Amino acid sequence: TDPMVTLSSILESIINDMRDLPNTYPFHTPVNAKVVKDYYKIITRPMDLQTLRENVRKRLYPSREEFREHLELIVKNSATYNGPKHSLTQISQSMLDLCDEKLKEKEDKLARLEKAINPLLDDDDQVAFSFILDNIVTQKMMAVPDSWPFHHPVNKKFVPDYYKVIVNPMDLETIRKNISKHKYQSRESFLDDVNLILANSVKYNGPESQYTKTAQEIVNVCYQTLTEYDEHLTQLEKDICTAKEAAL
Ligand SMILES: C[C@@H]1COCCN1c1cc(C2(S(N)(=O)=O)CC2)nc(-c2ccnc3[nH]ccc23)n1
Repeated sequence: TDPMVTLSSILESIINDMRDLPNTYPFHTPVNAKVVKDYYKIITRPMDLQTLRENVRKRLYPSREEFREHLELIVKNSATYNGPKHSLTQISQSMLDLCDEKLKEKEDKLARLEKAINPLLDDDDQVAFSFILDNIVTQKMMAVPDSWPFHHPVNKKFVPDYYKVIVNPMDLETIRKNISKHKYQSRESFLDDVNLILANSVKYNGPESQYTKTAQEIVNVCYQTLTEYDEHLTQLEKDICTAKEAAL
């Protein structure tokens, strides 16, 4: 019994339960951008329950976390466009709350399916590797003075032209999310994402900007810390590759 199918049935059931909450209809289908004419000038990642359900049916979500991240976009988008206390945002939050209740009820089953879909989520070398990477991000990289521009995705509401310049955005929160999902099996992919932050700062702010000097320091402290842990990380990467091959 394909665990991806079972998982998808649980996620669809959660969508059914949130669709049934009061006043949720404005979130059942995509915003009509020909009626809400400025919507895409403000919102970068539109999401709604129908798109979410179709993605569940396409087997696009191998775990709770990718599903929840897309569901959370509904709330974040409403908070940005409608307002943090707007009634619509409260309604969307009520759906995220119901999702979290249901995920809590089924966490052991969901964990088992997730491990069967991707055995690396249960591999102690992958877990230790991701733990080290997360600590580099939170304890070294986010500690660079005035690194705040790079901690979270740019909000197009506050920097309206940002995404006309930066089409491949990256930030430390997204990296932490990638780490939490165990996206990185070695330092190469992690450094691809770290360096994208710096490349985007060069492109948007300029090579001589103070923003770019800060981003350069973020990248440099990443290299310095990876070098300090090189030998353990090398052991973890070798054993992760071996686990990955055995999962075949
Ligand atoms: C564009 C600059 C330089 O490159 C990197 C991004 N960085 C940012 C990033 C962010 C956010 S966010 N969630 O606010 O969008 C924190 C994640 N905000 C601003 C901002 C917002 C309003 N007024 C501003 N004046 C000067 C800057 C500024 N700038």
